[PDB]
Amino acid sequence: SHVPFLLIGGGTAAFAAARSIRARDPGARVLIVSEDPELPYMRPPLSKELWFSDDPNVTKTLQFRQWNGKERSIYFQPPSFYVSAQDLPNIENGGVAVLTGKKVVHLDVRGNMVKLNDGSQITFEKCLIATGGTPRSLSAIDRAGAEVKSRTTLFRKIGDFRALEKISREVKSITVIGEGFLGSELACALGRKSQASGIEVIQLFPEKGNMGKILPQYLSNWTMEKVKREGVKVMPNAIVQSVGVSGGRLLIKLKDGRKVETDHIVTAVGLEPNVELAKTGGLEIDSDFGGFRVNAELQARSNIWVAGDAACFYDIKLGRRRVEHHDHAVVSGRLAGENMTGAAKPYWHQSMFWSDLGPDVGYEAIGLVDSSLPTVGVFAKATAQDNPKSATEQSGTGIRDYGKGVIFYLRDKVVVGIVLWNVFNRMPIARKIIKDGEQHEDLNEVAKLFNIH
Ligand SMILES: Cc1cc2nc3c(=O)[nH]c(=O)nc-3n(C[C@H](O)[C@H](O)[C@H](O)COP(=O)(O)OP(=O)(O)OC[C@H]3O[C@@H](n4cnc5c(N)ncnc54)[C@H](O)[C@@H]3O)c2cc1C
Repeated sequence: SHVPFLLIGGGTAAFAAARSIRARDPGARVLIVSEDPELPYMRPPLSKELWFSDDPNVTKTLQFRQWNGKERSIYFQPPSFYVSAQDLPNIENGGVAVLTGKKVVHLDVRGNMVKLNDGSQITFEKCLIATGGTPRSLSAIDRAGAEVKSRTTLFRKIGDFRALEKISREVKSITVIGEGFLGSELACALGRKSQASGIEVIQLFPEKGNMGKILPQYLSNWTMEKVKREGVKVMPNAIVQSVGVSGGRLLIKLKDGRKVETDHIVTAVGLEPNVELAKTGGLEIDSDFGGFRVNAELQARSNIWVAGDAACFYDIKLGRRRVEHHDHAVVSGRLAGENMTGAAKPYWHQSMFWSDLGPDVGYEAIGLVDSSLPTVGVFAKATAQDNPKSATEQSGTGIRDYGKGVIFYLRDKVVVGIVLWNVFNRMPIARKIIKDGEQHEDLNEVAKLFNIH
């Protein structure tokens, strides 16, 4: 068979593309192809809102409670929206179908055709690659035995949540490895769970403080203290020597002489993009940043675009980049869909990131953020509406004595990245400040733009 629009991967970016195509051309035939057996679902609530629900059948519905009491589904759309695969070419002025449980194992660029794992062959006219990425495993655990790995989770797709949620009510001690935002989002999840279950939740990492690769020492620490406060044993400066089983329990040997005894391990340590198809089709990978190299219009070659986590693209303001955001998967995927219908537009939009550690703490981020860069923070006492619960009350979604502040990351006294600590709805102002990029003289005056005095 054949289809005029072929989206590889069933992701957040892959969906955003199909919506944007069918908006510009209301009769288009679109076929997503998913390795995953499940239909397009957003990822963020897997580590946050789905733990803070009181329905014990949430595991089955996947209907979450936002911080404002509202309900929502993890699935982007119901299965009524989508049409069937077999009847897509035939159904007249038809919609958008998806082919679950099938992996695209070869790309023939000059043939405008792909092969699937089962031997199938689909030709196409326009094609998107939106494969996302594979979770990294810890080199300590790679070396360890077979018995050791059977108690080690990675976190990404739903099954990983269902797995760990069951494990949560079964054992006494669970250890989270990684200082990243996901690592911490998960620690605070088990933390609230621990207030009733009385289990042991440990977060350990080689870094000095929580999110210490991005946040400056003052806030990185404050956050370490805030995560502790939520019922967690935080262990900074932990370099894992070796891991093994002994006496029905895992034992983590640290390089600094300490030893940890626990029942289960979750590894939250970054993302390896799925550039597996780059060989067979002969497309270019970026050796620095990783992923598929594409231009400012997200194009790899004639008839092939790439978006989401998997896309190393060219921002003209900031330079060549690659980002693993949700907002990015959405906006990039949407643009790529416009270009597949001829719009030939550049990626002028600046993607944004957010995180929530309970409904009492929240971070917003845009641009180039890094602890290594020189940093200026401006802080002030937080008020009643400065928290993610109170902000969700207002719009109520998934982002369409100091308590709050702003952090400028800079290079030549001109701002190139921004982090916001419990300051909400002021993202459009941060976007303006990066795009403009002037020689700001007093960053105290710039902070007044985020209501910081
Ligand atoms: C727990 C969690 C929490 C997160 N929280 C936040 C947050 O708070 N804020 C934020 O901005 N971002 C967050 N993210 C990031 C966001 O979910 C990702 O950036 C988003 O999933 C990217 O969309 P994507 O389509 O590019 O990748 P994905 O959504 O991973 O989609 C890729 C899909 O394509 C499939 N695929 C891959 N290769 C093939 C192939 N060869 N053939 C067929 N199918 C294939 C994969 O199986 C996968 O299902 C979070 C992610 C996770 C996992």
